[PDB]
Amino acid sequence: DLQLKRKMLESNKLQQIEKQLYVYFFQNEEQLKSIVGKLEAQTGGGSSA
Amino acid sequence: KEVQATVMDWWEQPVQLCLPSEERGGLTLRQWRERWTVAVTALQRATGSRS
Amino acid sequence: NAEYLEAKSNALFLKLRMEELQVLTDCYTPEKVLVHRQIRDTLEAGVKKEKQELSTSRQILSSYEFLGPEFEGLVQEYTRLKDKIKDNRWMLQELSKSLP
Amino acid sequence: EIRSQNMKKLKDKSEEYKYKIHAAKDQLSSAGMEEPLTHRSLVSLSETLTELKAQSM
Repeated sequence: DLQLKRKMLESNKLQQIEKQLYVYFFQNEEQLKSIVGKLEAQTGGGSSA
Repeated sequence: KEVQATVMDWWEQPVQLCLPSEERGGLTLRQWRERWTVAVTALQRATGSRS
Repeated sequence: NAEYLEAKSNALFLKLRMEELQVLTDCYTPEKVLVHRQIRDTLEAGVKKEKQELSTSRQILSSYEFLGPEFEGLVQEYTRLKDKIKDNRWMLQELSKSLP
Repeated sequence: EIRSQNMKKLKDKSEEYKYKIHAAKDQLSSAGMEEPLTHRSLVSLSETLTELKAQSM
């Protein structure tokens, strides 16, 4: 069971960052906005005001 | 059995759901995670990259 | 045979313990430990504030409970009547908006 | 005779495990990890706070 779960964390970088999100939430708000913003900008969405 | 419990705690990290009302940048952690999950899912849809 | 079985049992137990300690080192990095500390402090401050509020409210309720069952009956009646008046007023307001 | 040979291999492996367990206990202590700071201990503490808000309401 341990070998399977370690392998799963080494292959999926996005899941590793997900697991670090709560750390960013309590330490660095700017980083949290940045990390989540970079991932949203990359996704082109034309916001109308 | 105890070692199995420890392995489980390491994988789920339950301490992230312990403060729900705490807002940072006008949003809760859950909201942030949700934003993350939507963004990750949008990226995965664009990047044909069928997960 | 007895010595061999003893050596096998000890080796299996040590493997299991090693693997447990490796998982714990991977889970509690210095950065995370700091966060876990912040979360504790907020939770502990909440537990302390709520324990104090619970103690004050329980002290006031104890003064009314001392006026007997008869008073409680009266309070229940009063409360029932206020609830019916509130319902009737609410019904009258809704009939006036409908005069087309 | 086969078991006696296998017993020697097992004793060597046991000595190897004892060495890795010390090295890991030393790394956890340097990270400032205490028991009340664990997931299990902190969850337990959050569950106690919810229970107390319910009692206060």
